[PDB]
Amino acid sequence: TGYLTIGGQRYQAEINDLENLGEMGSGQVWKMRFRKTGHVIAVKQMRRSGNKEENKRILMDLDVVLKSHDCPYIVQCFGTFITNTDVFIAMELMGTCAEKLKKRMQGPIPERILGKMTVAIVKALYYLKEKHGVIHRDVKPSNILLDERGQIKLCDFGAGCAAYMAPERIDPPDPTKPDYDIRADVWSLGISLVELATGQFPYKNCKTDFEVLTKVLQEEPPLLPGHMGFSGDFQSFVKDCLTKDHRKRPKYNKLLEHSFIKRYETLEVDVASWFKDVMAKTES
Ligand SMILES: *CCC(=O)N1CC[C@H](Nc2nccc(Oc3cc(C(=O)Nc4ccc(CN5CCN(CC)CC5)c(C(F)(F)F)c4)ccc3C)n2)C1
Repeated sequence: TGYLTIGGQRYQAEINDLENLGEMGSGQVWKMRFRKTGHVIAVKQMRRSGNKEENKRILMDLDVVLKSHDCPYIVQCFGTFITNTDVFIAMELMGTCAEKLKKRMQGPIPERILGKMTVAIVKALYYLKEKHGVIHRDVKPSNILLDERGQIKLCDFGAGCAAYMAPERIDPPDPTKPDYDIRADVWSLGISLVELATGQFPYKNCKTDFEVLTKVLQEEPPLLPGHMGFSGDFQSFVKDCLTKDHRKRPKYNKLLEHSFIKRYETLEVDVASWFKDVMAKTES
């Protein structure tokens, strides 16, 4: 009926072996308890479509995550249940995402955390490209998961305004070869880092979608501000990510040589204590 693979063991399981502990999203996501082991997991319910080429597209995506167990920086999938109407996708529970951390913080996430985040997300994206030939296409804070153990992982969860699309994805310069590649995700990462480092959307004061898309195309990229004490290597990293000319934008292997990443690979940062200190903080 469905198989859950948890901790090297494959359990036969039915949809009723899952006890519902409530919703986590707002497609629908539930916190559930697998009755056989007691594990508390995250489960996404999606409607299946009548288009069997679209069902194939989404199962191909999940196939990738199912085979991404050897990447420490990609959220773990335990398996799926398929009915006529629905696909249930079961994952390790991560406590929250960087989008919800920002709203709880009401302000910036510190650089030492974003440094660790950056190492994890770049390595996850690189892994997806190198091992599975796959581009994420939707890098943004709501797809960056954090937990109590200090892990940071890439997922796909499903005035001022959000916009994460690279210029070449908004408006391809070559109509003959219109496909954006991995550098579009590099840009999205840059935008995500600026948003999380500042606590504010980088593109500000926008009336319409057409205005916002227009801003990305003609404005200078919004870099980290220079008055907030950000390290030179962090500013350089973000600026390299937010190169408008995609032909000049670094690929992942180049980003993995950047000083910012090298520094945060080996620096001890207690993300777990910070995360907990954040969740337990009683000053408003
Ligand atoms: C902001 C989020 C939030 O509020 N919360 C609250 C708590 C919740 N925790 C949690 N923990 C684990 C999982 C989860 O949500 C889910 C996520 C997935 C999931 O990540 N699915 C996938 C699917 C596909 C991919 C890879 N694709 C490659 C192709 N491209 C397009 C071409 C798309 C991506 C991935 C990836 F990237 F590899 F990781 C992930 C599934 C189910 C659930 C429940 N929430 C977070």
